[PDB]
Amino acid sequence: GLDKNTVHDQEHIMEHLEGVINKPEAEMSPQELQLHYFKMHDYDGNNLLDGLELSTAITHVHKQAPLMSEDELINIIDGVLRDDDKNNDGYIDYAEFAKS
Amino acid sequence: GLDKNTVHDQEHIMEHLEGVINKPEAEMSPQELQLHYFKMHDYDGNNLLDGLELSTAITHVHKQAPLMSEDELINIIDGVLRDDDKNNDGYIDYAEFAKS
Amino acid sequence: GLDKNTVHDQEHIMEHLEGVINKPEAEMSPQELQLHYFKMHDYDGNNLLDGLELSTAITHVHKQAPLMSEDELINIIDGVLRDDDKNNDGYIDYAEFAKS
Amino acid sequence: GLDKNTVHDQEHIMEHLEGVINKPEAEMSPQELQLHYFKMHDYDGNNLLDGLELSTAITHVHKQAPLMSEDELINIIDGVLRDDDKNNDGYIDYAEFAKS
Amino acid sequence: PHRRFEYKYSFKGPHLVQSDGTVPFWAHAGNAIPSSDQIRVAPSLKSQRGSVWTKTKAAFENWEVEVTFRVTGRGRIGADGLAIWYAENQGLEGPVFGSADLWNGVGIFFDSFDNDGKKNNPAIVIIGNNGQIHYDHQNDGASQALASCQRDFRNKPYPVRAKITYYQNTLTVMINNGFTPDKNDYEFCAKVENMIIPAQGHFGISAATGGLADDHDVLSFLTFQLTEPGKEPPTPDKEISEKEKEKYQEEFEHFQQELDKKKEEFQKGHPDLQGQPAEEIFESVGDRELRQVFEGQNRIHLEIKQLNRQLDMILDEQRRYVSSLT
Amino acid sequence: PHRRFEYKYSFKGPHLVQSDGTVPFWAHAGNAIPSSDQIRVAPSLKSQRGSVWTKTKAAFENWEVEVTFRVTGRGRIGADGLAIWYAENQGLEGPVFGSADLWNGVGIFFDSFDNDGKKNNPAIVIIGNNGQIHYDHQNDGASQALASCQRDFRNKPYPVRAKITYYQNTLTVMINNGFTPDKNDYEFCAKVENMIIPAQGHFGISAATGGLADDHDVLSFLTFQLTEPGKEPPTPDKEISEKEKEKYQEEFEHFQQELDKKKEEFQKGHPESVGDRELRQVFEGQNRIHLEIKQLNRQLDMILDEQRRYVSS
Amino acid sequence: PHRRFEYKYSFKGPHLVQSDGTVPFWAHAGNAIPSSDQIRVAPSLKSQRGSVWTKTKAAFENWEVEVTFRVTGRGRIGADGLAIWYAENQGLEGPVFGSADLWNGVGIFFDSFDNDGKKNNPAIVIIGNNGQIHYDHQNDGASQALASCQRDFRNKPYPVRAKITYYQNTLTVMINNGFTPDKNDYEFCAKVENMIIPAQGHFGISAATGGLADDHDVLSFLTFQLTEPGKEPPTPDKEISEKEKEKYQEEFEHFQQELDKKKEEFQKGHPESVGDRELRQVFEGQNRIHLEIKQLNRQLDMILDEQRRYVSS
Amino acid sequence: PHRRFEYKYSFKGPHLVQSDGTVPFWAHAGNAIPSSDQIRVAPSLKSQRGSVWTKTKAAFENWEVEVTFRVTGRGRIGADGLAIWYAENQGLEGPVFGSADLWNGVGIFFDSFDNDGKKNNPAIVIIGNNGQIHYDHQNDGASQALASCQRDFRNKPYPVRAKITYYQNTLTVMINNGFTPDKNDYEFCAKVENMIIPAQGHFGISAATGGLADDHDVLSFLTFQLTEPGKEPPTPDKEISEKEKEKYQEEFEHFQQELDKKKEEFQKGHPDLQGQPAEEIFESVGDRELRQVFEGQNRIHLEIKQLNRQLDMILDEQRRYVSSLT
Ligand SMILES: [Ca+2]
Ligand SMILES: [Ca+2]
Ligand SMILES: [Ca+2]
Ligand SMILES: [Ca+2]
Ligand SMILES: [Ca+2]
Ligand SMILES: [Ca+2]
Ligand SMILES: [Ca+2]
Ligand SMILES: [Ca+2]
Ligand SMILES: [Ca+2]
Ligand SMILES: [Ca+2]
Ligand SMILES: [Ca+2]
Ligand SMILES: [Ca+2]
Ligand SMILES: [Ca+2]
Ligand SMILES: [Ca+2]
Ligand SMILES: [Ca+2]
Ligand SMILES: [Ca+2]
Ligand SMILES: [Zn+2]
Ligand SMILES: [Zn+2]
Ligand SMILES: [Zn+2]
Ligand SMILES: [Zn+2]
Repeated sequence: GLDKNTVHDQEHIMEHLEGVINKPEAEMSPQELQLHYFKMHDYDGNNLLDGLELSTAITHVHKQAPLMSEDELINIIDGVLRDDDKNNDGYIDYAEFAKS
Repeated sequence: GLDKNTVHDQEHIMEHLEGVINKPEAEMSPQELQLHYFKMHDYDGNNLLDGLELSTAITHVHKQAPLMSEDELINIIDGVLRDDDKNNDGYIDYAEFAKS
Repeated sequence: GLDKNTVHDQEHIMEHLEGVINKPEAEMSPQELQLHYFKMHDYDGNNLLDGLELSTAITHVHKQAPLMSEDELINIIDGVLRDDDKNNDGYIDYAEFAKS
Repeated sequence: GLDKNTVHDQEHIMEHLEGVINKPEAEMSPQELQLHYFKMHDYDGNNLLDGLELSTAITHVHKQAPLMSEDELINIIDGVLRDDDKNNDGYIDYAEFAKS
Repeated sequence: PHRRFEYKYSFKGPHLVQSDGTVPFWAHAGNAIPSSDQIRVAPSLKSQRGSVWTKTKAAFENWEVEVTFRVTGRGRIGADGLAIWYAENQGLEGPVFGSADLWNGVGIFFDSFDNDGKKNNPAIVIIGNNGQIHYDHQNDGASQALASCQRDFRNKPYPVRAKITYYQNTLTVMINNGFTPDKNDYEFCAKVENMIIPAQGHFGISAATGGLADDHDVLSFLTFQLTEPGKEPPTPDKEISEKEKEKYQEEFEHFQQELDKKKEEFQKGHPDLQGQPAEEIFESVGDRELRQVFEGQNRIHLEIKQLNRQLDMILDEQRRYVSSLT
Repeated sequence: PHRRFEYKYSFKGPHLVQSDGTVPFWAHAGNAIPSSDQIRVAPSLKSQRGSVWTKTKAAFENWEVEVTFRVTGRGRIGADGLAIWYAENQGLEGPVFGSADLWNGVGIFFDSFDNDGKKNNPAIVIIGNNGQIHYDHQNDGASQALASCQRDFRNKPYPVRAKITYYQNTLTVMINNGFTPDKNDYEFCAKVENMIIPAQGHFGISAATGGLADDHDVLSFLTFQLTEPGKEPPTPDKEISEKEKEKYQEEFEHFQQELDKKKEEFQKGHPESVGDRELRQVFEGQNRIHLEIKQLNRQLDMILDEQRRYVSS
Repeated sequence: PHRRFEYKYSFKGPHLVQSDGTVPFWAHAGNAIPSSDQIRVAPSLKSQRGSVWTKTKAAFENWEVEVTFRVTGRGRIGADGLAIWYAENQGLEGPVFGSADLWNGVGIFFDSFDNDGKKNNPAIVIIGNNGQIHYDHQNDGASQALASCQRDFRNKPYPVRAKITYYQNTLTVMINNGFTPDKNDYEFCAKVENMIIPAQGHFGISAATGGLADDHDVLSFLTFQLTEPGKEPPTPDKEISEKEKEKYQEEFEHFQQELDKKKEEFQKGHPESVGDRELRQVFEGQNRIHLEIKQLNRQLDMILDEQRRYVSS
Repeated sequence: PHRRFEYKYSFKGPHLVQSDGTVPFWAHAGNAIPSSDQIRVAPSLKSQRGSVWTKTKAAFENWEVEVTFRVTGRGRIGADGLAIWYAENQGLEGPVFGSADLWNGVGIFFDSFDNDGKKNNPAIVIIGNNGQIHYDHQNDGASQALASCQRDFRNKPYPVRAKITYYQNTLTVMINNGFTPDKNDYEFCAKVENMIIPAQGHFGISAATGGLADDHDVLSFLTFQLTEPGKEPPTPDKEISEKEKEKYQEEFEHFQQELDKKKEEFQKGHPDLQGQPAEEIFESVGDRELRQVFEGQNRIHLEIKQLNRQLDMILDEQRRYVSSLT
């Protein structure tokens, strides 16, 4: 549920960047790949993550496994919004995302 | 399977003719009743019944009952075509229909 | 050159009216067919004949013959404009055309 | 009719090459002169002269003189094709052109 | 030749589906939506694949297939398109117009998207296959095209009709392009001579949608078995007589005319019935764009009217102020 | 007011549906086809009825929903049409625009077919319901219409946008008619003052198809909880210092510029149309003319009030 | 002023050419193709030059010509272009827009190709000539241009109309750019004051084609002699009585109505398109918007002068 | 097969016409305008008929004809269209695409107007005739159509190329529709098998214009005589040797590369040369209409700017009047 290790993963963002980006780097900074993760999952194009974008970021199939229940996803997203969001806008900004 | 009592039924064609023609008069002649039965079930216009029109004429959705199986329906229509159709055109004409 | 007999011609206006009008009349008044002649040769659609429209009305081939010289046409049209036109607009109106 | 003196003429191809290439140097080699003659008259690009390109190469519009008749032109081109063309393709190649 | 209507390999409205929501004698898979009047083989969403195949195998050496369909799009480009198959096995799902590749039979592809880039599509392509030859999806099957026929079958006012006739080892495809309500207006499209197809196979229809989106509806599918012109047993013993025929067809006609007369006075007897036009359910894509452009100008007219009213109000106010000063 | 985006009562693309074939936090019933980029509530077949409702109920007194939709038809007449519901319970099936009759709440109807015959369709009709009344289907609910509007939302070049705001017991419906791709281009359509609705209810959408047939696609649905500026409670001592925020954001912007450079260099490293661009330019020019005339109207209002104040002296 | 239509210096359809293949009272030279409904002065072939001039010379001091033309090209660049000449003698051949250089008179040039490179083409250039000067072909005559204008007259939906008026030693050029089918819709383009031209001359038109190629069609050419209202001489005692004129005209109108009835009855007795009608409606709506904004401008000018007069008190 | 270029039955640019204004070895009649680069067989005026025919008769049993043409119109409908003939006599003038009726030979008609009303044109129709059969002008020759091929050849960015091959009594028509600058991109259009044509006849091209108007230009016309694949006399005695061939082709290549190098430094030596683009001389009819609609909106913008300037002026005048009062 948006763990520090899940965000700080060098290969998940590399797998996302395939096709759109043809630049396989050797090794990147944890903050660099975290910024890449933040930019990748903002589908709407507004630099403002919300609950739906986080739900897409957490429960996408990749490449078999049982999907997570809706209650667990609701609890995880509610916890993320409660902990990280501070302006109570319903959106997660990178200023609010910098904590984790 | 296209029984003599089935075509000679006033209530069935009275239910069909409701709405389209608002003339319930009295008991109808058997030949007139058979002519109405033949004309009401030809959903296209060719004065020619076939297998699909007969299948619609057998498995009604009238106001419950289990649907007829495919094998029994196939056997019924094949028997009707074998007995009534004589020119081997695949259609049943009123001259072919009047035999049974 | 726009003679009284040339304007008062039933068969010429009948030949013009073929195809556009399918109403062959038996006999028409001279003023009636003269109005038909005036309405036929106003190609521009303004109820105002000019020199060019009269030139078309005089030297059209119909159904072989040597075409009239430009000097003779100039003289005829200048004479018509001098005699019939009174407002000096350069156009021949039916008010000005009623003299001949 | 494609004479040896005609292809071996400096003034003709000097007139042609004016404008396109601004390099009048000196007297040119006969083989270079013949190569320029062959290349300048192929208005398409195929390295292949034919009857129409030869007809243009014979009846110039240079700066008077009466135009050549059709029969003499036909005879000249037919003679050139009969003598020079050997593969019977209808075209004259540089290998076929170098014989005469 | 002589044609016999084979009902077991055919479907047709206006009662296409039963109470179970399935087409009788047919099996549908994918994103196909069978309705009571048509089968929407692939709807207008992204990446839709649909197929409807015969449950039983056909055993006619000479056959005729009449297909009535519509391919309707909001734009000027289709997405993948339609396919009519006579295979030996049911493809179900796959990359070839919503059906599996490497088929053993004949397949008539109605391609509406030009994958190769020659701007020759939409087109009808007749392709035969033996089982091991693949289909080049990105080249519109141009190398394998036995017979291509450049026909535009999208966004037509009337349903497009196709007649595929396999007779004497000749496959003739004749297409009514759907400009007239007349059913029997088949113009020639393509022909393949001396083609060998499997002796028994399944009929099928399939459709697919790609990046763009089209609605691929099939209104009817009629299968006729064709017999040889001379190798037909007459068998006149089953026929009774011409006297009974003469006693029957005229009373049939009398019933028809009497029913018409008995229906006419009650058609106008209840005037609550309402009708709809026919031209209003057709508009070309360019005509629709121009009508949208014209529709977008009403806002400008309304705002100019508001401006004129406000300017008139301020003019009258200025005049009344001048009058008040005097 | 202040808007908080509620994810539990919202859906949008481009990942609208998951692998299970169900919209997250929503339940669809009928002929609705939830796709990955839109929900086709009722397709262009005959007699189609579809509904998509929230699984859970709402718990806010002032709210706002932004709905993006398309109604595309083969002809110039339409089906029954769309409806956006704030009800008390999930109907999920019924004869009122694909949803149940006798509801308790508000329903905004987008009617495309003129049953009454007054030539006032397509239209937007706000209908409230206390729980016991039948919707007049054959008269477009003209008798029960709390308010009404008249906009054409079919076959537009761009998606039609609707904003429905329940604030201070007033319901406001503002519609971007779909001639411009701008998201915030709403124009006033209808308003109902002093309307009471249940304090908790289900948000839903539904669509129905009749003799004719339109495709009723829903591209997005976003629900915002609205709180009053006076009622907004401040929660300080939780945010980080503004200097740290600026230090983060400057390198965020620098790294997004670097990302754009990388994207461009490896889009060019690794290998619209005429007429469509011309049509887009035509519509942009029409929008520019409309905006300039609106500015002229604002300037005329300014000079009008200036002249009124001068006269008042 | 008062206008008298001179037929000797005019041509128009739909019977422009006679059976002899020559335009009456006009002489054509070059690649001009006089057809029955227009004159193609220079077709869309490479290096085409055409001219059509009057056979006789004009004998009026104040005049006016209305020229209807189309310049249609396969591409977005144009040929050399059109020219309307009032000269002293028929050039009929030459390198200046298909007509002779070193002319004595006025020439209105419709240039479609920018030889100078200032991106100021297509344009309308009025050039006078006393008899001895060379037209700067490679600079569009910018040095010799008495006046200039800048209108696009190529590939318009409707024919482009031009009105050139020589009145009181002033030459005025007004152009209907061709977005409306109205004949009298001219907009001001250029004006030259105090210009002297020969008292008698030839009226001509010409067109030339260069590396690219446009079709230069002339649909009509009407020449009006203009006389001053003060100089207009009255000639009474020649007209018939006004009562007789009314008696004639009432039955003229009655008989033309009867003719319309007969035409309709035997058009129905004896037996445009979608998109084209839609485009016509689009252009009509654009013209309506333009006319309404022009009316608003007139009203704003009215209130401006009213406020100025109020301030002057 | 082996193909020989017959110059006497061909014409090409960029010197198509001589100083006399006539096409060599060809005779043109009607409204045909031969230019130095193309022959405008029928210009874009009303009721134009044009023909260009071979002066001499051809005597090839197996031949190939390559025709490059453009048919360009200001609208979306053509007028009458084009025709390529191999007759026995010169038609000159007549009602069949600008040429006489009742011809004895083959005629490939490029019809751009749908006279019959089935909305199947533009189309290519192969029609043979023996001398007594007329041509139905008002039915597009549908009854006499030996082979029809629905191809749109109007308003294309590149010239349309047609290859008509009469070989072994088979007439194959293959058409490059003119979307690419590549010359050798011929796609299949139609084929007639076992057709008898006169043993010797005149080649010809003709075009006609009706109520509407198209420009019918022919840029080139190439005639090739085809010999049998095996019945070709080799005659190797006239060939000298491969040694002279090797001594010639490499000095030809050396001359070509030396000329390129000697031309490159003076191509940039004089920078006064100017060029033109290629896409700018193509625009679709609908795209042109939309661009005209967009062009018509500039007047509204200019008038709104004038209105805004005048309203600002009156606002400043009102403010200065208020200041003057105070
Ligand atoms: Ca976001
Ligand atoms: Ca936030
Ligand atoms: Ca039937
Ligand atoms: Ca039968
Ligand atoms: Ca007139
Ligand atoms: Ca007069
Ligand atoms: Ca060559
Ligand atoms: Ca050779
Ligand atoms: Ca394809
Ligand atoms: Ca293709
Ligand atoms: Ca309704
Ligand atoms: Ca209504
Ligand atoms: Ca110029
Ligand atoms: Ca310039
Ligand atoms: Ca035709
Ligand atoms: Ca036709
Ligand atoms: Zn991932
Ligand atoms: Zn029943
Ligand atoms: Zn006459
Ligand atoms: Zn030379």
